[PDB]
Amino acid sequence: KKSFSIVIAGGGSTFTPGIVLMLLDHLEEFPIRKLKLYDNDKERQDRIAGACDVFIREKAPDIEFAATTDPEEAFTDVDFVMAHIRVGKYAMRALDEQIPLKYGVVGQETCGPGGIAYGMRSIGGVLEILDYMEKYSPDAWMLNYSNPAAIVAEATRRLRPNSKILNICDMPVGIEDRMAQILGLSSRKEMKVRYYGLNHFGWWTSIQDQEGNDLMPKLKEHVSQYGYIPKTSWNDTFAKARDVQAADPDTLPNTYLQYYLFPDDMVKKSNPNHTRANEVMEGREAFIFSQCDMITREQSSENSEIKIDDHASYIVDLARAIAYNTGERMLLIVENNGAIANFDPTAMVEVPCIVGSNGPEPITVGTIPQFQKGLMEQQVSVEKLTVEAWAEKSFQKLWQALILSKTVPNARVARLILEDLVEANKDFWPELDQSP
Ligand SMILES: NC(=O)c1ccc[n+]([C@@H]2O[C@H](COP(=O)([O-])OP(=O)(O)OC[C@H]3O[C@@H](n4cnc5c(N)ncnc54)[C@H](O)[C@@H]3O)[C@@H](O)[C@H]2O)c1
Ligand SMILES: O=P(O)(O)OC[C@H]1O[C@@H](O)[C@H](O)[C@@H](O)[C@@H]1O
Ligand SMILES: [Mn+2]
Repeated sequence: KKSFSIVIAGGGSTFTPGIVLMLLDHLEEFPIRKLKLYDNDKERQDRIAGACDVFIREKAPDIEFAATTDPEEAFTDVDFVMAHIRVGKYAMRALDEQIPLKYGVVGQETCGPGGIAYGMRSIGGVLEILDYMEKYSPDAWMLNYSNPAAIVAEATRRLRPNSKILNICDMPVGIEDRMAQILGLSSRKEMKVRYYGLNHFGWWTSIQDQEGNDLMPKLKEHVSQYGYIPKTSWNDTFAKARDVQAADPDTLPNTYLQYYLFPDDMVKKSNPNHTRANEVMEGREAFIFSQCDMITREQSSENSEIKIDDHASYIVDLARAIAYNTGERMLLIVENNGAIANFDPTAMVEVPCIVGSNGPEPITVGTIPQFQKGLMEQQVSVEKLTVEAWAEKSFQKLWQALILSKTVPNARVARLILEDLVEANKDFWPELDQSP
């Protein structure tokens, strides 16, 4: 029409019902002919697929829908792969959080030792799906929000350098939404921003409206008193941005920087017996990964309780920009190679890009200050050592990765944490030499 064929890898997730829903709302600006679900376990996806099946029939029945665990069925004749796989699922996420916490160290999905562990699990999963895409639809793009994006992006850069995969993250979008609310704008798309960093590790340097008016002084005065909370708890993520932002008053921070600049505050935010993976399993998981069972039985929308995930509109914005060559400016994770002049050219950086049908065209950042440089060189080193550990099957390189982390207080605690993660992750990591 032109209409696009899409496969969601990680169909038995609890995000997918929310995004099929969002994909249906965005059908005018991004039309679909085929939507397939891919997962390795049939019975999780089937039960998700039954509710998606109902949605598709209500709003756009002429879309071909199928759920499958067979790679060839899934990845043949698609234009885009939307990947949100979680190797090890929430059970491993729980351990990623809890193991470090036992030692007084930040326990978090993508930051600190929990992030490194998840990274080690994820690399293999993402490479698997990417190879299926290249084997069955060589010209499709993979839009990967499968975390932790910084480590996975470094893996693909090294191990699959020519592949059409874009690693992406919704945090900046979420923060920009709150910025737009603070400024009285109808939408974040009314702002034109400059930004640099690593994934979950960056700064806005310039924010203006379409006319070129500077919005930054207004945002800074607000954020320096309230964080990213619109006018209407010191350690809540968005409130806490106020403390992070004072480290560098000329910019505005990614909220994830709290885990690095105030690690010991964050250690005590999580219940060590009942972490965020447990708050997600009660809140969502069994909530929707079996209100889908009702929607399948009924075979209707109920005035349904599963909300439209309007936060995942950014994945559709990206697919659109590639499909119709819109040239929209978006923050993506790409190989630096000069975008940040005075930073490792081989690093994956999160920077504004003009997105078109050939992929992103990164915009130059120029020279960055010493504060951000130092922080980013340390952190990228953690991510690069983690990928080296994975590719070389090296225990030593992984230990070095933990030693380097700003969240880890010393090399002995680094080793203790590593020995515990090795044990917890035996089914999901490659076997490491020297000497687990
Ligand atoms: N980068 C971002 O901005 C961002 C934002 C939100 C969520 N996420 C990521 O989205 C993913 C999904 O999150 P969720 O909360 O819905 O988790 P989830 O466990 O509900 O979804 C994961 C699904 O992936 C499937 N899966 C796991 N390993 C697989 C494999 N090897 N092959 C095929 N399928 C596999 C699992 O069966 C599960 O159904 C996670 O990686 C999460 O970190 C990323
Ligand atoms: O704890 P959750 O509800 O799973 O949130 C975790 C998610 O937060 C988002 O804002 C980040 O951009 C994702 O990278 C992350 O995976
Ligand atoms: Mn993210």
